[PDB]
Amino acid sequence: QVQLVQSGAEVKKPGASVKVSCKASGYTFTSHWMHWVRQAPGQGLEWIGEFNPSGRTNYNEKFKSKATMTVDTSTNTAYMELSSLRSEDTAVYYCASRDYDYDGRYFDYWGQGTLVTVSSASTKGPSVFPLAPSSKSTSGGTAALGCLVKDYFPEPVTVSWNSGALTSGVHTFPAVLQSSGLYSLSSVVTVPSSSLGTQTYICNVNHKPSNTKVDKKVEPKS
Amino acid sequence: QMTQSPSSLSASVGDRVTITCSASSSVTYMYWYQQKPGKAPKLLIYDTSNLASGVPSRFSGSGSGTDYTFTISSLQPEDIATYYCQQWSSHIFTFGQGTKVEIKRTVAAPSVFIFPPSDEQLKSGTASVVCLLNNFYPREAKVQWKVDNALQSGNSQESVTEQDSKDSTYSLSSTLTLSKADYEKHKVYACEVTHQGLSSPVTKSFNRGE
Repeated sequence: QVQLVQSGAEVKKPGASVKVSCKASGYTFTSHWMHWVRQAPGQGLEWIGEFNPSGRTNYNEKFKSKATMTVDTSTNTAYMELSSLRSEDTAVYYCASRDYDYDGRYFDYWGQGTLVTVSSASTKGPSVFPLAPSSKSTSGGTAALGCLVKDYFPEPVTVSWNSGALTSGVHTFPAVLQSSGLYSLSSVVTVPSSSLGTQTYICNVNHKPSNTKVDKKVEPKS
Repeated sequence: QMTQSPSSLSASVGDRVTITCSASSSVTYMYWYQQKPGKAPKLLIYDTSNLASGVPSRFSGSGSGTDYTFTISSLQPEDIATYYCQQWSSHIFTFGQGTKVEIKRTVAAPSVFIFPPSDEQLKSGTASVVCLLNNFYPREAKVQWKVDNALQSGNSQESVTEQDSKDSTYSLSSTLTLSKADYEKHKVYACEVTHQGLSSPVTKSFNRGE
């Protein structure tokens, strides 16, 4: 399968610079343009520009002063660099490619996006606490359990259950911003209450801005 | 200037959804992208009317002069998303403003669950108490936190999921934050849930330390 893998989310100080990377796998990608797109939180899509490896670059006029696109031909990695960062640069940045290949098949591929947060505040990894199943979780032969993911900065956190093996009945809620200036979210899952004695439930919490991954086993309390 | 319309819409499963974009020029084709929440945009229509590879048949696109149309012929639960048109014009790609597509479905009552704070969190200084409202419709819901029959305010926050891609329901999480001292000072902790699908407000509670 063909994949574009981007560098992880990062907090950066105002005035500083950041360099997002986009790594291409499964396709040659030498003779195709690489697009960069931004999406401010809760906003629409804006095209930043395009880069040709085989070595021209076309820029959107608005992003001429702020962005620089480069590539590393040996590693299959496209780079986009944002200079003199301000609060208005806080956005998900995507790499994308759309074209015909050698065989004349039409493709469109996107990276997973990179949330650059511009803030003076330092990164902080989450504290993870269980949301234990109980008699107050039994509704009709099924029980709810979860993980509380507290006091991180910045966004985002991703959560999986049992390393991705548990997907059904999972709800991971949007983060709330707390009075302290730190984010908190919960992730929950409904399971059979007959599984509680035998099945193991672990939430896998990833927070790339602080380079932190936390696994937390969620058990019924004694 | 590119104009996508409407900004949002709600329809039932099996309904025809119609979205429009009006463009500056007709010399380049129109593209249509689907963006599901948390995910990257996914191409559905290229060159005005060509289905992208793998995309279901219920999706189509057309154009006439500077007026372009995107149609979902039969709305499915998994089709909830924000849709964007895109066109190359005056040396750049411009996206439309977007159209949020939502599903109207039957009323469903929330399943309510309450979670005491963990011993680990509590003894380190703070108690977060969590009320969970599971798979309900419509979106509007009232969560009231009670501590020894006293109604709380200023000390809770909540969030709601995007509409579920399978059953078109919403889920809600409410967190009541207290200091260790304030938490250990009281016995009965309850969340009271008001929703259209419940014939009377539903309370879920626990007594501290049992």
